Amino acid sequence: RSVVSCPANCLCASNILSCSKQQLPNVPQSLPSYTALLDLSHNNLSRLRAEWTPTRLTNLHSLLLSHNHLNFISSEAFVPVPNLRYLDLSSNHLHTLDEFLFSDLQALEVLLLYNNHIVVVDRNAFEDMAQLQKLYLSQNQISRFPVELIKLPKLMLLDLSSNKLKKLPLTDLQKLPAWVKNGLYLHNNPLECDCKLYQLFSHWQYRQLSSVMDFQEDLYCMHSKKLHNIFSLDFFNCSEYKESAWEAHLGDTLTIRCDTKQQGMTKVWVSPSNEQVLSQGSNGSVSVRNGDLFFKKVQVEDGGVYTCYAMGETFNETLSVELKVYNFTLH
Amino acid sequence: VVSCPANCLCASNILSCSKQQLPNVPQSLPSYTALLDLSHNNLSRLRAEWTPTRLTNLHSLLLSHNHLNFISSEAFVPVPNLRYLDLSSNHLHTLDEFLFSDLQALEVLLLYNNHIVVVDRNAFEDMAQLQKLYLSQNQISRFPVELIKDGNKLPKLMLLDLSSNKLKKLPLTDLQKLPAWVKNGLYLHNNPLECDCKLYQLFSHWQYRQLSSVMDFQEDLYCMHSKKLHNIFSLDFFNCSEYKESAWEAHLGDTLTIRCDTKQQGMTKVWVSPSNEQVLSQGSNGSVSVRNGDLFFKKVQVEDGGVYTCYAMGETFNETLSVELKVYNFTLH
Ligand SMILES: *[C@@H]1O[C@H](CO)[C@@H](O[C@@H]2O[C@H](CO)[C@@H](O[C@@H]3O[C@H](CO)[C@@H](O)[C@H](O)[C@@H]3O)[C@H](O)[C@H]2NC(C)=O)[C@H](O)[C@H]1NC(C)=O
Ligand SMILES: *[C@@H]1O[C@H](CO)[C@@H](O[C@@H]2O[C@H](CO)[C@@H](O[C@@H]3O[C@H](CO)[C@@H](O)[C@H](O)[C@@H]3O)[C@H](O)[C@H]2NC(C)=O)[C@H](O)[C@H]1NC(C)=O
Repeated sequence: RSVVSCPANCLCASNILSCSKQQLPNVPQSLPSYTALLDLSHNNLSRLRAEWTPTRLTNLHSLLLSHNHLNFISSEAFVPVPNLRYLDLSSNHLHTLDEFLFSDLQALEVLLLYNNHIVVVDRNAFEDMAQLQKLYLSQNQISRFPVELIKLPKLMLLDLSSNKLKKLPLTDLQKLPAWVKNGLYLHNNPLECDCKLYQLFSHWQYRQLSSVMDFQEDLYCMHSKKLHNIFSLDFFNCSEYKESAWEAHLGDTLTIRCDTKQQGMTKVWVSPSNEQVLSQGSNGSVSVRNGDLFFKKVQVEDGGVYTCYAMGETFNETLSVELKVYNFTLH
Repeated sequence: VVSCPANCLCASNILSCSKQQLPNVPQSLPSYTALLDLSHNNLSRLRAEWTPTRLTNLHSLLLSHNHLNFISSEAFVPVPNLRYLDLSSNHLHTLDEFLFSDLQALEVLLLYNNHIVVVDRNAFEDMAQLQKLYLSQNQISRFPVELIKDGNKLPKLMLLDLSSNKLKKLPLTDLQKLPAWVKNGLYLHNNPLECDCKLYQLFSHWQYRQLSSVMDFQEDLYCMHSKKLHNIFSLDFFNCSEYKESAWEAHLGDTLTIRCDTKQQGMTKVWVSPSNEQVLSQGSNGSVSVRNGDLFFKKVQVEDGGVYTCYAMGETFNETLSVELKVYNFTLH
């Protein structure tokens, strides 16, 4: 009749436990160690306690806890689930993400935290999360941009839409790889209206980043109250947006990235002499490392426009960078 | 922050539209949608035009806990790049031919806890990427051997959950021939299987191999003969012979391939010879070569006899598999 290992209030489909919409105030007892996906959504959990599971769950890859009343998560809550890849904590009552809260989840690739009551995000909430690619933080009350996350090595989607962001670290945002910008969602926030902000988003629009293209109508700033679509604002003394032009001193060591929109594309660099920059030796001058331009000791004769021809499955990109070599220092 | 359809929460590329007792799918679904959650609603039909838009960015479609009793033969035309589809806990009664054939990138299909009585092999035709199919808690009485039998198999299917159905008979000779990586995810527990010794011998082997399909569910692997339930692993007590290993016998000059029959794909295989030397190579007179990850004898010699060991190395576990070769000093042709 019933599966012996199946906890109360669950439908057990081999390694899937469907325990949703069961009015549960606590996690079912005696969860089996073979569990791969635990769906506890639409319940009435308020605390994810230390020892919510006395056993393992070394096989657990997905934990779904959305639509509960979670307002507390133990500092020990993720010790039992080391191999977790996907965690849905959306639609809960979470308010503050303490230091080291998710730091045990070193295999996690997706974290959903949208539609909570989050007012504070600690600088160390996500420390050690090396595998994390997507972090959804929409529909909260976050007012401090989590600058530490972009100053998470694999993070390629950071959704901070529908929050209380006003001030942005624009210089940090400018230096971000285009593959991160592509998934950095800042729509539906009372951002400060500013020429530099227009310039940031206008660049992203030129590059056709999804973050802008998908949400153009929702990209707001706010000036003395009011709220305006950023692209509706014509700023005085505000230039179009600057082409990419590294400046170096004679003798510098320097790496220049091919700033593609998406990872894993095929990159070929062509020098200003119209020669292919080769990956080969450890001698000088210019070479390609990892897919970036590398100059061991920049010379006057280096410099000019280098072009990276990048090829993907769905699109290509042609990105130019001007190296300007200065024969003097101004300090 | 809309573009957001009426009864949905839109979090960039995620639409969460669950538990709103919707009788139809929200209108004007945005093309940027990556995951669409319409679970715990009142949908009864997934019609040809559930989405006029076309959701080429959709990878997950969650439709569990609805009242779905009908899916259009064109329902999956708009979601060509779908990887994960949950149709569990619905009222689905038949799996019509070619029903999922538009889902050529689908990796996981959940159909557990429905009213499915009969599985048509053609419902899953051309699903080249389908890795996991969950069909537990239905009323299935015939084992769909065509899903996994060499000839017309789904090539990447590595988990087939048929637990908690109405299975009485299995195609045991067909199941024995399967690679252990398929057997490892073939779940047959909590079915009224007829007790017989061939049944015991199959599961006895799987148990010795520590396949998850057995190790995780030993207590739910039961059989009926007669109207009383027995645990399959009690059949040794009833005088059934244990699992019989294991030849292998060759004649001089034979050409022979021996698989390292590991329970997970993608493991590194290292073969060692009866003389305790690594096999190696692919030249290859003649006389131990390793090809793909298989032991290969182009022309068996009497010196080639003995026990060969395959050490298989994976991320989470390792296996050691031994095969004994016996060589006759003559050839019958
Ligand atoms: C979801 O779980 C919570 C936590 O148990 C439930 O909240 C609790 O609801 C009960 C009413 O069912 C409240 O009981 C009352 O408590 C006060 C003292 O606090 C007492 O004076 C009353 O006589 C009464 O017994 C309880 O306060 C409340 N606890 C909390 C922390 O809010 C909730 O009902 C559960 N929801 C469902 C619908 O399953
Ligand atoms: C969403 O789907 C659920 C399906 O369960 C609907 O709930 C069901 O609603 C019907 C009424 O439409 C309820 O039936 C009633 O039963 C009583 C007593 O026998 C009878 O006097 C009424 O005339 C009617 O037949 C039924 O109890 C209820 N089922 C459950 C499980 O709660 C719900 O109506 C649907 N929502 C929408 C918005 O369509």
